[PDB]
This record gives sequence, structure tokens and C-alpha cells, in this order.
Amino acid sequence: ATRFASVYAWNRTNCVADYSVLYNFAPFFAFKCYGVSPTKLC
Amino acid sequence: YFKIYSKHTPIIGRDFPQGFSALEPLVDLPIGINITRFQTLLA
Amino acid sequence: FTNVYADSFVIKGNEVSQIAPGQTGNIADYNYKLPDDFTGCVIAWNSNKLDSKHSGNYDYWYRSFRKSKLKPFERDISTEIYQAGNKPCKGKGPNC
Ligand SMILES: *[C@@H]1O[C@H](CO)[C@@H](O[C@@H]2O[C@H](CO)[C@@H](O)[C@H](O)[C@H]2NC(C)=O)[C@H](O)[C@H]1NC(C)=O
Repeated sequence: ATRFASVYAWNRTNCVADYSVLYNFAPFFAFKCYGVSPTKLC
Repeated sequence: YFKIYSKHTPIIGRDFPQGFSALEPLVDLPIGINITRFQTLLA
Repeated sequence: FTNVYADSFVIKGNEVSQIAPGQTGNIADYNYKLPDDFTGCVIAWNSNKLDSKHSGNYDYWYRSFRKSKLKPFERDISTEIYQAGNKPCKGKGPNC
């Protein structure tokens, strides 16, 4: 984001979602997931 | 399960006999290791 | 019985349903896969009074990342770093 938003910015997601791009954007300090960690699979 | 079956065949001195024999179960150790590779142990 | 084994472990309540043949999730997939052809008994009880601590009991560890699923009765206690991204990093890493 150009400027970070507070919790109000709950953005709704008809788009294919690729989660590897998120790892391509930046490394993460922490990453937890109740769902399986690789994910990218409706 | 590391299943070990064996037979001692004290009968054909020179090499593989070509004889028909059968192995008997001995033990089925519950180790649970993937064991992709193995090696021998010599004295 | 003929040859009987008793497997002892601690899980979360929401994971009790995963210790059964055919189940998936972080436990069935990455900690212990139970065979689909399974004969035996799964006995579970609440241990909040024994295992929990006010500050949090961190002695119990759950595997969250692995490169493949486990086979029946397989155990793997390796702590080698797993790469979650595309970079082949070592040690604690940007995508490790
Ligand atoms: C048993 O060992 C083999 C290798 O000795 C494992 O196969 C490897 O699995 C990883 C992913 O977990 C792959 O990235 C490698 O390319 C595989 N190599 C080979 C030669 O197959 C196998 O996964 C192990 N068994 C289990 C249940 O993990």
C-alpha cells in the first residue's frame, strides 16, 4: 500500500488467487495458518 | 515394519546351488524408518 | 491382541477428529497419518488440568511445514529448515 490502512479496510475478494505472489512481494516476519500452509488450493 | 525372514540351508559347495528352498519368518521389528539406503557390516 | 502398540501423544481438542482413518489436516498430514485400513482403539481425554500453564506450556510442539505427507505409522523428528518460498535459503531466512 502507498499508505497503510487500519482494520476498517476489510477488502472483499471472482478473482483467481495466487499466494506465491505474496511470498514474491516480500519475506514475512511471521506466517501462521489454521489452514494448510502452502494453501493455493477454493 | 522391518520384517526379517530367513533360512539356513546346510546341504552344493561351489556357489548358488540352483536348489529350491524356502525362507521362514523370524521377526517383524516396529522401527518405522523410511530406510531408503542400506549398508553391510563386516568383522 | 497379537502384536499391540500404544501410541501416546497430546493434541488440541479440534484435532481429535483427525486421529482416524482417512482424515486430513495439520496432524493427519504432517504429524501422523493413521492407515486407512486401521484396527484398534483411539482413546482421548481432556488434560487441561495437567498440561496447561498460565504463561503457556510450550513443551508440546506441532509440525506445520513439511515437504510431503507421511505414510502410515511413520515418524519424523527432523528439525531441518523448510523453505516456504522460492529462494533456496538456509537457517532462519526470508522465506525459510
Ligand atoms: C523416503 O526417502 C526419500 C529419499 O530418500 C524421500 O523422497 C524425497 O522426498 C522429498 C520430499 O519429501 C523430495 O523433494 C525428494 O526429491 C525425494 N527424493 C527421492 C529420491 O525420492 C521420501 O519422501 C521419503 N519418504 C517419506 C514418507 O517422506
